[PDB]
This record gives sequence, structure tokens and C-alpha cells, in this order.
Amino acid sequence: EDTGLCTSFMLLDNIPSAHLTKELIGFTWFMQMYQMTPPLPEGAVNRI
Amino acid sequence: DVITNVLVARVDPAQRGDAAVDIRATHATFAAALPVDPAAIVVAMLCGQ
Amino acid sequence: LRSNVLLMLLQFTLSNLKINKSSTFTSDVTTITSGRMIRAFEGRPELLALAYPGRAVLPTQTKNAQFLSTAIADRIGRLDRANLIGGEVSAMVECMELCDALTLHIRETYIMLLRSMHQDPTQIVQIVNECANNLLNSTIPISLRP
Amino acid sequence: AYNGLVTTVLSEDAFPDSSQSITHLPSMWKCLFLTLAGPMTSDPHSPVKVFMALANLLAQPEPIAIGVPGMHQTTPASQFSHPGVWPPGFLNPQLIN
Amino acid sequence: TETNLIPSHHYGKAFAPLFASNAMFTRNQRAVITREAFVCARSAVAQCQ
Amino acid sequence: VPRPNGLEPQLIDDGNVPRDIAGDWVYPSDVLQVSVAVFRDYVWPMVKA
Amino acid sequence: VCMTNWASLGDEGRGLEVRLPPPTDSSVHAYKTVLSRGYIDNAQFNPLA
Amino acid sequence: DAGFLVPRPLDALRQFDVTSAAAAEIMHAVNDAFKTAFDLDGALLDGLALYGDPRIADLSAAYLQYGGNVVREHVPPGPSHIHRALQQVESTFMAEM
Repeated sequence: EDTGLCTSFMLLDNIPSAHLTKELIGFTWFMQMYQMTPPLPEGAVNRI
Repeated sequence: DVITNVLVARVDPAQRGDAAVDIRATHATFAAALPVDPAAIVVAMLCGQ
Repeated sequence: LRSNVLLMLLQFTLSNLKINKSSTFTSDVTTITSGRMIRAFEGRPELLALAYPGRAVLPTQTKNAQFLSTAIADRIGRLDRANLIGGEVSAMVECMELCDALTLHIRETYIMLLRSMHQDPTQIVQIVNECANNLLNSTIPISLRP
Repeated sequence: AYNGLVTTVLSEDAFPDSSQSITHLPSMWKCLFLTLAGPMTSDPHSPVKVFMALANLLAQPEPIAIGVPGMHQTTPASQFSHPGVWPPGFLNPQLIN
Repeated sequence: TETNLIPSHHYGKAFAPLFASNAMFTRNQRAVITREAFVCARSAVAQCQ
Repeated sequence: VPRPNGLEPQLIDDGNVPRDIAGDWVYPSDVLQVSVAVFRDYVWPMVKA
Repeated sequence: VCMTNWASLGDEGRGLEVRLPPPTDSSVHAYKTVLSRGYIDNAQFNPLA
Repeated sequence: DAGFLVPRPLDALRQFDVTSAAAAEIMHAVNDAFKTAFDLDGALLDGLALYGDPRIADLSAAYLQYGGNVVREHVPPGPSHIHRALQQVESTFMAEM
């Protein structure tokens, strides 16, 4: 029996976004800054 | 007229959405089966002044 | 390549031969979906966020938020808990959650495999009696078994 | 007084098993004490469990067919706890030769 | 054979522990998994063929 | 929504369109509880002015 | 201010009373009875329960 | 929202869809009010709480006979007094909250 949800295709964050605090602030918005894990991956490339 | 089941309707089955029959219908007997020894009864039947 | 690909698809299928066990459903007391019977996990609490994209908070206009804003609110949690006995566990819930269509199809034909070899106790009390040639006392209770 | 809440059904261990014959003497005293304490109990299927447990013991000397489907005279008294399983020979003794 | 022996009662006591468990049905479960492998191993070869 | 220039950040509408914060707004209680830090950082300083 | 049995002069009383604070204090601890144990803090109430 | 017909003074208050499990924790603490106030040892009203669907309309016990003759004993509660005072308090709340 499977208690967890039945999928085999995870939504893997392949390339992370550019973490930056010096220049171009506000282009990216993570859910980690609000103490929350995102449902969907967060980065440049997210291969299924 | 012999009783197969004894139920307790929290709501009438005409008005029972998400129909939930009583847990008493899971047992074979309509009530709680209490095993009794018949040899212990017939001694009590055949004595007892 | 055709032999290697066909072999991992049987690695894919036999790994998915499981039963979708129902779990506990808690009412969403918070305001995110407000009463939809979501599935708390309590063995992996991180899995609740990835299960339900409808419960995502959308603070900014993220590119994910460009997508998750279009999520319909009543597409989450269970829909019809097909329950039979009050006080006893329901036999078959019907929920929407994150799930691929392929692994679900492997699992639904696996229950159909397990239903293909299941007989109710009216039949299996004959099979035990006929394998014992009608002797060796066997007693089935005539009542519901969900 | 509390029927419908608890039934004082006969014990499983005191039915004579449905392979022993009636010629075996400790099996029929096990059936004799079963029949005498029959009406004492509050089981409504107890008239049929009384009738069937004797009918288990005399299967080959008294081979009657029983009108309940899929079920035979070697089927014990432990089974008969439902009204549709009562034998029509017990329901009508004129069906018994 | 013992004189006061019923063959139906003797075979009831004889055959008793090998019908108590569902281990008789274990070889009945082996027949599916042998089949499900045999159809796939036929099909794994014949599709590569 | 943030707009990547000297344009001001503007807020989404019930008709699902970004609208400017400067002006009168209506929140329901459900949206305020899920956009608290978004309230406090963007529209609430535009209330203190 | 709602304070039950504030002028009671009986022998004893029931252990189930309602003593709301005056509105200068937080009256939130009486609206957390049914669906609020656990997750909520000791300062806020759920508007949905 | 539906089910048993009650007067609804408090209907303007916000409340989510109370399912069977959330109604059990309503039933946990209404019972805990009456056990605290009147000091009953034992359990007066928690079979509605501990199992089943607590969203009741009218309790009734019935026994099913074999010939299809189900007979049901509806038992409505009598003239309720504490609820008659509670319906005053609910309606007084909506103007004196």
C-alpha cells in the first residue's frame, strides 16, 4: 500500500536562479523568504 | 418476523446523505453474541429446590 | 536501445505495482481553501505543499504565480467519500491531488489484477469445503464486510 | 430483559462437531445438553441450531437433503444464524419422510 | 482399522491443521506471478525481436 | 506585481488585472490573511501616506 | 462587560462560567473553544470557526 | 448548511463547511459543557461524538425482520427547555454582540 501521493515524475529544479542582494533587487521572489516551501520548483530550468 | 439486525438511525435513510449504516450490522447476531455453556445451564435446570 | 528502454519500462511498471491507500483527511480550517478536505500526511509534512498547488500562497506576480492563479478552488481534496458504515473506515475515497496519469493507470490495473483473484466469502467457503470434500467444519457469518 | 442488546447464544465448543457420528456416545450427550438448554437461551436461531446439531450427527443414517443452497447436512449448527438458512424440513416437518 | 472408527470423523481430525491457514492458497498466488512474468518475458523478447 | 522600471508596483484586481495601489480598495478577510506581508510592505505604507 | 455570576452569593456554583474581559483587554481567549486548540496562538482567533 | 431544520439567528456569522469530523469536535465540547455543569459520572452523549456522523436529525431505533418488515421507533425529544432559553440567547447576541 502507498500512503503518499502516487506520481513518478518529480518536478526537479535543475538550474537554480541567481541569488543576489547587490544589483537588480526584486526580479526574483522565492517562497523560502516567507518560511514556506513552494509547491512547484523555483529556478531557471525545471526538468520534469 | 425473526430479527436479522437491530439498527440505530441517527438520521432517517430518506434524509441520510452519505449513507452510513449502523456498526451493529457487522456482527452475525443482531445483538452482542454472549457465549453460554449449555452443560452449566442444564445442571441448574435439573437442580434448584 | 530498444532492449534497454523496454527493460526500464518494466522497471517502471513493477515499481508502481502498489495500492493507493487512503489516508486521513483533515478539514482545511485555515482560509486558504476554507474547508476543503485536504490530506494531512504526518509522516512527511513537506509532502503537503507539493501535493496541493491550490493551497499555494501567491505573494508576488511570480512566473509560477502566473500559473497558480488560474488554479480552480474546488479541484482539491476529496469529492465523494463512498462510506458504508458509520464508525468503520470508508472503503473508497475519491480525491484530487498531484498525480501523473501513467502511474495511476499502472495502479488501477493492479487493483483490477487483485480484484481478478478475489472471491467473496460465499464462494470461498465452498472452495475450502470442496478442497476438504465437504467435511472439516467451516462457518462464515452472514453479515456485511465492507 | 436486555435482548436486542445482548443475546446469550450457545457456545461454539459445545456443539458436537459435524463429522462425528451419533453412535459416538459423548457426542450425543453433548447434543442432549444442547437441546435441553436450547429454549433457555435468547438466540432466535437457537431452534435451528438445536435441530441441525442433531442432524449433523446422523448424516449417513438419516440422509435428508436441505433446501438452503450450497449447504449440506454436514454444515454445522455454528453456521445457522440467519433466517433464510433455516431448513424447509425444519420449517415443514411434512417434507421429512 | 479400529472398529469404532467413523471415516468421516477420522478425516476431520486428520485434515484439520492444513485447512486452518491460507497457506493452501499460496501456490494459487504463485500461478498469477508466474503467468504475469511469462507473458511479459514472451513479450519482452518478441518486441525486441 | 513588480514592474521592472521606475513604474510603481501595482496590485491585482478581482477581474485578474494589475491595478495601481493609489486609490480606494476593498479587501475581504480571506485575502488579507494570505497576503499579510504583502499588505504590510506595499499597500499599507501607501495607506500611511 | 459580560461576566457570568459576578454578583452570585450562593453556596457553590458550576465550574462552567464566562468572564469576558473589558474591551481594553484582549477578549480572544473565549472564542477559542472548538476548532482552535493546537495551531493558533494565544492572541488571535480564527474568523472561520 | 442543511439537514435538520433549526432557527438560525447566528447564520450571519462566518463558518466554513463543517464536515463529519469537525462536527465531532463540536460534539466533544457541547458534551463537555453538560458534563461540567450537571456533573454526570458516566457518558451521557458521546456515542454521537466518538464515532459515526454527528450531524443528526432525529434518532430512531429499528429492527429488521426477515420478511422485509422493518419497524422503526422514532423518538423525537420532548419540550426542550435549555434549548428554548438558548434560542433566546442566540437571537439576543445578534443585537447585543
